[PDB]
Amino acid sequence: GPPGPPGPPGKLGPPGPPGPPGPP
Amino acid sequence: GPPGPPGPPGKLGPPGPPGPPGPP
Amino acid sequence: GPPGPPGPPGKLGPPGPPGPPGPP
Repeated sequence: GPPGPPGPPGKLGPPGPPGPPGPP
Repeated sequence: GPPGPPGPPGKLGPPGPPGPPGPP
Repeated sequence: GPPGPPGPPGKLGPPGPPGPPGPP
């Protein structure tokens, strides 16, 4: 037999880091 | 022959975009 | 056949949290 297909995709990545501080 | 099984899951996705700036 | 390759990478993650307030 041939190689199997690629597996399922990986999980959703983590959330991004917090945004910048707001202005004065 | 039968195809092989699907492979392992992919890598975890990359971290998301940084969040928006805070409030004033 | 052999097991397949690892799957595609996961989706990039959600946006990060909003940033901290600015100074008063």
